[PDB]
Amino acid sequence: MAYPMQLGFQDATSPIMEELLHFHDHTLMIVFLISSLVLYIISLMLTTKLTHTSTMDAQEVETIWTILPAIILILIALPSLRILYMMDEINNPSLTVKTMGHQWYWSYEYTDYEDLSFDSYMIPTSELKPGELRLLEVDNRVVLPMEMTIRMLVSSEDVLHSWAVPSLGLKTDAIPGRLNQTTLMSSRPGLYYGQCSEICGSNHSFMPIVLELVPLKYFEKWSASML
Amino acid sequence: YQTAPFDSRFPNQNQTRNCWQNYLDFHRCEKAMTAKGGDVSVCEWYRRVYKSLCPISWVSTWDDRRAEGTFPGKI
Amino acid sequence: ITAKPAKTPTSPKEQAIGLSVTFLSFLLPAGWVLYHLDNY
Amino acid sequence: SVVKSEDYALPSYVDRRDYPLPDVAHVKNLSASQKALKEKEKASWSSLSIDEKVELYRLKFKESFAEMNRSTNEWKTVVGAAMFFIGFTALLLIWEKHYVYGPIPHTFEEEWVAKQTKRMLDMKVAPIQGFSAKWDYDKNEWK
Amino acid sequence: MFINRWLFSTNHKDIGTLYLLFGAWAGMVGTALSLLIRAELGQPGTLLGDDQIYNVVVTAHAFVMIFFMVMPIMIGGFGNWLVPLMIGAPDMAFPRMNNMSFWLLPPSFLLLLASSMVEAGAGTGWTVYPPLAGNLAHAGASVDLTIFSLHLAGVSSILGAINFITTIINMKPPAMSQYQTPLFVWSVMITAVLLLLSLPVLAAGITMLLTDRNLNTTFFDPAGGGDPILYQHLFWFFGHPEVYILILPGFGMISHIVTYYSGKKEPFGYMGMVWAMMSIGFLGFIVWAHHMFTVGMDVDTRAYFTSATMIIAIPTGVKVFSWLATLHGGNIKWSPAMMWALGFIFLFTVGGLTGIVLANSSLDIVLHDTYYVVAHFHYVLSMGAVFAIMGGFVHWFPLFSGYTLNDTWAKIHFAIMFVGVNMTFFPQHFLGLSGMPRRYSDYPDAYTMWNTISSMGSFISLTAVMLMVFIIWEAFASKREVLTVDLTTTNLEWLNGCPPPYHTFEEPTYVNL
Amino acid sequence: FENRVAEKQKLFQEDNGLPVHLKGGATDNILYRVTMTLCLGGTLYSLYCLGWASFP
Amino acid sequence: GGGVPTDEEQATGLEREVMLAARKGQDPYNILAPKATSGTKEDPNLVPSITNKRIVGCICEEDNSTVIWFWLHKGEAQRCPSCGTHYKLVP
Amino acid sequence: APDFHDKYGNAVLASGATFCVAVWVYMATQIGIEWNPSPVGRVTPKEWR
Amino acid sequence: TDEEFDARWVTYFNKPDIDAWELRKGMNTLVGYDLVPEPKIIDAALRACRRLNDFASAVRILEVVKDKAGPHKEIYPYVIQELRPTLNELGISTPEELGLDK
Amino acid sequence: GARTWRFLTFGLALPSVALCTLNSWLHSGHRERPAFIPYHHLRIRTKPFSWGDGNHTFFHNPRVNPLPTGYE
Amino acid sequence: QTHAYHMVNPSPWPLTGALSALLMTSGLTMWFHFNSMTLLMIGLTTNMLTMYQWWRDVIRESTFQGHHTPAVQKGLRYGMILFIISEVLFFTGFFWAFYHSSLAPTPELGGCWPPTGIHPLNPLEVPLLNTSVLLASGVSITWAHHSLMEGDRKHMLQALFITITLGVYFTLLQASEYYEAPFTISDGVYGSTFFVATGFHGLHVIIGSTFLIVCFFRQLKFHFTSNHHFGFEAAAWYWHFVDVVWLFLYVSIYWWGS
Amino acid sequence: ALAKPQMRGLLARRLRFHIVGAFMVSLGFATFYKFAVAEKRKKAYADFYRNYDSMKDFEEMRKAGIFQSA
Amino acid sequence: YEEGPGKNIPFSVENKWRLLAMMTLFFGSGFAAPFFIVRHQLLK
Ligand code: HEA
Ligand SMILES: CCCCC/C=C\C/C=C/C/C=C\C/C=C\CCCC(=O)O[C@H](COC(=O)CCCCCCCCCCCCCCCCC)COP(=O)(O)OCCN
Ligand SMILES: CCCCCC/C=C\CCCCCCCCCC(=O)O[C@H](COC(=O)CCCCCCCCCCCCCCC)COP(=O)(O)OC[C@@H](O)CO
Ligand SMILES: CCCCCCCCCCO[C@@H]1O[C@H](CO)[C@@H](O[C@H]2O[C@H](CO)[C@@H](O)[C@H](O)[C@H]2O)[C@H](O)[C@H]1O
Ligand code: CUA
Ligand SMILES: [O-][O-]
Ligand SMILES: [Cu+2]
Ligand SMILES: [Mg+2]
Ligand code: NA
Ligand SMILES: [Zn+2]
Repeated sequence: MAYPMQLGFQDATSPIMEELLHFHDHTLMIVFLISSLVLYIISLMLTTKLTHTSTMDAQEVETIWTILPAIILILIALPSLRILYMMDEINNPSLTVKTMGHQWYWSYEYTDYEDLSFDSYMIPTSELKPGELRLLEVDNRVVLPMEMTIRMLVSSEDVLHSWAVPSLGLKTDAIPGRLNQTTLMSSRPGLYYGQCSEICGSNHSFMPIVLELVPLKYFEKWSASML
Repeated sequence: YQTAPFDSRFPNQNQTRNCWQNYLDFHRCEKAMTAKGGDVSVCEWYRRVYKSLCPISWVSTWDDRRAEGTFPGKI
Repeated sequence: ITAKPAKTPTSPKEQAIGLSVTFLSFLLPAGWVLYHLDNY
Repeated sequence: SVVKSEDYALPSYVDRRDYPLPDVAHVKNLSASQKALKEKEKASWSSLSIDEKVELYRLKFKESFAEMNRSTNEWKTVVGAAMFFIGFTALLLIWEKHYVYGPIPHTFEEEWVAKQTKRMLDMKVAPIQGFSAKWDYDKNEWK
Repeated sequence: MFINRWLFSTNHKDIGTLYLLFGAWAGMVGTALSLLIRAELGQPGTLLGDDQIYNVVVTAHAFVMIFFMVMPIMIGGFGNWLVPLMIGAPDMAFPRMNNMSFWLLPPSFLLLLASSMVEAGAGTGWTVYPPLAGNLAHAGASVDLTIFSLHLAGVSSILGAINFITTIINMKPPAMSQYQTPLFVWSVMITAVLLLLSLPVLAAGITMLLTDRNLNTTFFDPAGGGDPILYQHLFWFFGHPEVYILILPGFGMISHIVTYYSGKKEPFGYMGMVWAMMSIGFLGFIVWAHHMFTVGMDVDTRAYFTSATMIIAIPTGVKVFSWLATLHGGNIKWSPAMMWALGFIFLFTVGGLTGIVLANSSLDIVLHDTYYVVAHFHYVLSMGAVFAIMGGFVHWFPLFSGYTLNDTWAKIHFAIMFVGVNMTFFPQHFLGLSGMPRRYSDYPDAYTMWNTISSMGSFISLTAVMLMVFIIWEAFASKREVLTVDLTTTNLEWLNGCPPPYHTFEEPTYVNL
Repeated sequence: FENRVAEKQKLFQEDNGLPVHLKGGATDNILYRVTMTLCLGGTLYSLYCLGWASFP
Repeated sequence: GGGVPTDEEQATGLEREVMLAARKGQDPYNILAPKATSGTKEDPNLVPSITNKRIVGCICEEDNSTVIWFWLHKGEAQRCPSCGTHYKLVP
Repeated sequence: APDFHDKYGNAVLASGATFCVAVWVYMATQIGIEWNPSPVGRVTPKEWR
Repeated sequence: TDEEFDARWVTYFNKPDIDAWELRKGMNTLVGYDLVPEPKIIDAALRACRRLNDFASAVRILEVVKDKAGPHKEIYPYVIQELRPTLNELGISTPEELGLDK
Repeated sequence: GARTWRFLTFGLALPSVALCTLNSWLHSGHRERPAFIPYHHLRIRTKPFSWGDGNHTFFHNPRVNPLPTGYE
Repeated sequence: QTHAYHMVNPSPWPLTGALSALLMTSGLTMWFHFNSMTLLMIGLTTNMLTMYQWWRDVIRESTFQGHHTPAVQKGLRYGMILFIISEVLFFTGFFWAFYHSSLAPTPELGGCWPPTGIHPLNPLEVPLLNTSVLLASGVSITWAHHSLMEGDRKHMLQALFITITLGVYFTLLQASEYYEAPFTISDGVYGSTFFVATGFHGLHVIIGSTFLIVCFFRQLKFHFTSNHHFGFEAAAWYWHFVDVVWLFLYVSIYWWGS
Repeated sequence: ALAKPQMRGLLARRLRFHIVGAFMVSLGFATFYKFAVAEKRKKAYADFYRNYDSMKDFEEMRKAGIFQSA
Repeated sequence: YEEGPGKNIPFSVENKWRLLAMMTLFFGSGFAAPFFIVRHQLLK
């Protein structure tokens, strides 16, 4: 999760989110450099009493205007598209979990072996336990095995929602009649939070996601205990 | 069996038809096997795959409709 | 641009009046609603 | 030299450092003495007095380059007034806080935040750079 | 007389005036809605109610700012006043139909306010996606009144686009080619072509929504074999062109303002400016699914939309660098309108650049439906479209009215609004990178500092809006009548005096070949 | 039928100061008054219907 | 097989004025672009007007995108402020 | 002749700056706004379980 | 070339029957360029002013030489130095001698 | 010319209409209605229609358009 | 003036048109949610009055007052082309919805097109007849146009009457096909696409037929000259548009979609 | 007497000089930013994971009481 | 119709205090409306 006065991304929990951090660093360096250059040139154009007001020839300078931006966009698109295809690559998941959005809570189905399903609701503020996070905790966490490739399938049984976990680089819309796939692989155990990311009515702000990453053996005993 | 494997027929984020096809395949195999008094165990792979991928409410709805006579897929 | 001097000059005091009336026309009605939110 | 609204389609006078010789003289009507001065200007300019030369300048032009290019104190008014109105804005924010906003959630109480901070460190929130990375788990203190 | 002039108008300048008054009033409604959003957000917890009242305010904020403030001011107001004057035309092609484009807007706005008054309002987002906007999750009249409001706004703009394109094509002096028309005029014609092609697709989509809600169709309802994602494609096929519609007239104004206050006779690189606007217009039709990177489309589709969206930076760059080259060597007049335009060049550049970050699908996964999007679009809207509107308003106010503003007051106004909008939106980049979602009435506690600061900036912008009303009052109060305007030889709209007569160009210009 | 366009050209070009929507004579005024009465009356009725629909 | 009126027969108002003027090679309603003279003081461009001033636009060189605009007044020929081309009003 | 700025500019700049600083410092510090700064280097963590 | 440019402008101002419109068009065009005009061009323009009995425009031309130099404070005093013989011959007072730099 | 387009109207276009009118006349007459099956993707009702009893389509034909509960 | 453009007399019809749009939209809201047709019927009535008086005044301005110079007529040509382009893009949305749903039929339909339980019309029966009818009407209106250009009153009237008759035949055939169709607008996305796309096209046929009828009565009254008849040109351009939309509906929905 | 100064092209000379200066500064900033941000981040992640023990981290979390499942 | 400054507008600028009232009502009504709509929605 986010921490107070945060400026940038949540720390990466997955290799793909690591990749997104370094791609963002690359792209933000370009954004800074172009913004700074435009501001500097504005200041340069506005700080001289020297004048030249007769017609100026444009075609020389428009070659620079267009080629250098074109090269910059190629230098953004190459790593961008490398990551887009890395995300898409065939990976062989160990586990499939489904999530169904609802107004206003998430359900989870783990149906590779046994009929395991449950609802996951926000903890009301007035019920938080000392040290728990307002608007982010849920009664029943999405327990999952660490260090394993997981297939998440996302749908909805009512309006649109969208199932997000920033520190894993995940956001997949929850659309009724559709079954969207993403892959999740945590490098670490822990608790990883996210929030509904498509306007869905009265309690959109209040249907969070908590993943609870643990070793396979604990996941297996939890799974058995939830039947 | 751990979960449903990658299927080159359905390589994209939209997995709806993967769920649907495996549900159809299971029920078509089940009808074929029951008709001759064959063995439904031969249909098991499709059962495990659709159970892995398919939302419980989609399976429940489709099962209701097959019983009601309103299932719109061919079995 | 060039222009004539004002046909009807608006003195500092008159500008204070206009500015104060303008601001109050925005602030009082919104202020009244937001003050009374709990009541609603 | 009085400029009239109904003159808008006629050539006009401008002081602009980029248009040094405008389309008309600043003063078109001449008194008897000014008519005599424009006659004298047809003779050697060495015979014109400094005053006469300044008067000829002032018939042709309104402001000199130095006058038209002068700096002003306007920045002080602009900056000070903008700061005034930004300060006025804080009054609206004080009003809002006092009359509109109720208490914020109990999770911002000091003891809650101290417990929440420990639990974030126990779950290793942002342990590479953002948050737990700044805690020394060996010394039990912030780095 | 009063009815005949102001309700029965066939005059481009009076209709322009009506649009500017309507847009000004709509700006106040939009500013109030903005303040409600930032009052809700300005401390943790709940101020007004749950996300339904909140997103009614957010949804109405966007519709009012876009359809009732920016479009009416830029196209209806500056367009009607300036276009005929800049081509020497005696009025628009269809001067009576022009009046109906204006009069459709009060009823459109009435339907929007009715939508918020009945039931629980349309808390849908300005995108109006189903199924939240459908008859189960939004039962009752609110969303249908919203649809009808967009129908009337749409008809208004389509008829206006027909009017502009016809006027610009057909009513120039016979010697004037399209390549001798001012850049503002080009910006309007291109905007009008975008309107013509995009609005009818929105109309189709929202009509499908209406029929799903009222006639038992299932375009967007999977139970009938429909697809909520189809509505997204139809809305965005409009909505991407729509943001180019919102900016293009602004780019035209900026070109005029920068040229004027640089003391230049012409913008740098005229034909490159024309090329850049038509390229932006064209590219703007082939990129819409960059609003859909998280819906589940195929990877190759996401790779295409990433790449086609980024391409837009090339023509847009030519414009920015050409504005800089127009300043270059200028005799710079530090007017209030120049300050607005210099703010626009820089702040629009920053917003455009954050749009380029968003164009990357892989990174958009994490940025989508967060405040990073909200930061991008308010840099190009509150610091771009609005900065061009303010620059054009203070530059042309003496034309329209015959009166001068107090330049010192107008510089104060710029300075306050500059601080307020940056304070409001700069911190929203941090909120978005750190994962704050869009359309939330409340946030986890970690997001408090930047939400607080952003709400304080919204109050500074409120002070600027109140001050602008005073400034307009002071100009009409004082009656400083314009005398001489510089650079009329390259600014035809001023050559008839301030304000120009009711009828201009009754005798057309003489232009030879 | 006979070509009576010339007689309508004379009527609509009469130098009587009337706008084109009223230049055909008294029938035009009647149809204008009916149109504008239904529009303005209907608009007031729409506003009444909003007041009604704005409460439960 | 007849019975459809012609423009000669039935055109009226301004439309008829434009059609009769075109037959005579005259352009009182400014449909055509005027052809330039050499534009010297001896051979100025002649600018018709129904009043004592008219706006000129000067495209100084072929394919310039910038048009130079000014009022031309009854009296002595005036010059384009950009290229010095002469124009003279003919009311 | 001295204009408005020559006469009042210094006073407007000094009074404006002084007012602005004082009222923003008051609003920031004296009325119970919760800024929610970083706990890093500020908060002593406390047992919660 | 620079010499060709300067010669065109000297020739322009040296036309014996240059009229007032031509004097103003010349100076208003020249000050659009990225240069401070060479003394030889200014000498020719000042002599045009004399033929046109226009003392004030001669003074204004000296002001616009100073203005076109911008922050390069060395240029104007150099140009005045080079023009002193012509200023003395024609009785042209500088802006500074007239107090018009205040 | 007019003469050529009249020749096309009476020699090609209207004969074609007459042949298609014949073709339709010949293949008209009521085809047997298919068994009613209450498929969930058909006979959609998410809101009553704003006419009649709310449950009849605008050009309801009792012979061929079953209600959600079957043929009338 | 010494230009050739039309300065229009101040007019009430823009405001009555705008108010008619408020009354129709608020009236449809009242009908859909408050069980009442009153506002809607007032709006439709005011809309019809507005359209009648506005286009009446355009006829007065042009046939009777001579304001349509060549420059004004050229503007009206651009205006009508641009209006038809906007109408093309409106139908493009409905074709996009049709191809979206039929190219990727969802499991609810049976995963097939046409859906399970849909029995399409035979495209070789009344839909083929409707195709011959609108194509024939394109031939007849082209005859009418050439008759008018050639100064032939009687043949213009005959050809335009035949064109209108065919438009009315199409409308009556389509009304019968709607009543006989065993599927309805509530029959999922097949019924939705079919009836909304063909139904907007039917409305356009009715609008185009009405426009042709106005041209018929204007021709009866000798308004058009052999060289000046833009209302007839515009009606013919609109009518070709209606035919082309039908050909795309026929190939897409009735034939390929069957 | 005063020397003849450069009189021609002063605006263009100023522009050339400052655009080169802006290029040289942009290169300096890309080097700083590579070092202060991008490489810093690559090194922070590489250093964190080099000897990272996921099971030890889990045991710390478990013993702190954070989990529902452990 | 009246021409010139102050006459090509649908509102009077003849008296700057009547104008201030009219401008106050005009801009103030638009800015107040969303607050009264919120009030209306809260009182249901
Ligand atoms: C005026 C309004 C406007 C404008 C003009 C733009 C312009 C652009 N926008 Fe923006 N955008 C919005 C208004 C606007 N946008 C709105 C309202 C939304 C939210 C919709 C909603 O969901 O409600 C949004 C959403 C949005 C998205 C979707 C993000 C999401 O929902 O996850 C994306 C995706 O690519 C995007 C991209 C762009 C790009 C690349 C541009 C480009 O046109 C920018 C081009 C400009 C430049 C690049 C700067 C100038 C260039 C240079 C100085 C040259 C050198 C530069 C480079 C080499 C890079 N916009
Ligand atoms: C001969 C063919 C011509 C048909 C026209 C006849 C009557 C109504 C007018 C239709 C206008 C066109 C489209 C509107 C939407 C739907 C109607 C579609 C065509 C039609 O008539 O469809 C019927 C349903 O009508 C229904 O629901 C009735 C619906 C009546 C109210 C429609 C609501 C209006 C929609 C708003 C229009 C918005 C447009 C905005 C313009 C855009 C801004 C630029 C089909 O009958 P059925 O019994 O379901 O099936 C037949 C079974 N035997
Ligand atoms: C149940 C159905 C209800 C729905 C409402 C609509 C119903 C009917 C509308 C039918 C359209 C009738 C239009 C009549 C126009 C008559 C005026 C006209 O045709 O005017 C002409 C100009 O054209 C012009 O304005 C051209 C004007 C053309 C525009 C018309 C196009 C249709 C607009 C329809 C509205 C859109 C609805 C779309 C739904 C999504 C006049 O110039 P000429 O002909 O050259 O004459 C002069 C000569 O005499 C000189 O010698
Ligand atoms: C987002 C835009 C809004 C920005 C904030 C506006 C700032 C507020 C301006 C003042 O508004 C007023 O505030 C008063 C309080 O100061 C209220 O009086 C209320 O409070 C008084 C003090 O208790 C009582 O005497 C009154 O009866 C009572 O109505 C009054 O109604 C309200 O109009
Ligand atoms: Cu669920 Cu937002
Ligand atoms: O739409 O950016
Ligand atoms: Cu977009
Ligand atoms: Mg989304
Ligand atoms: Na809140
Ligand atoms: Zn010229």
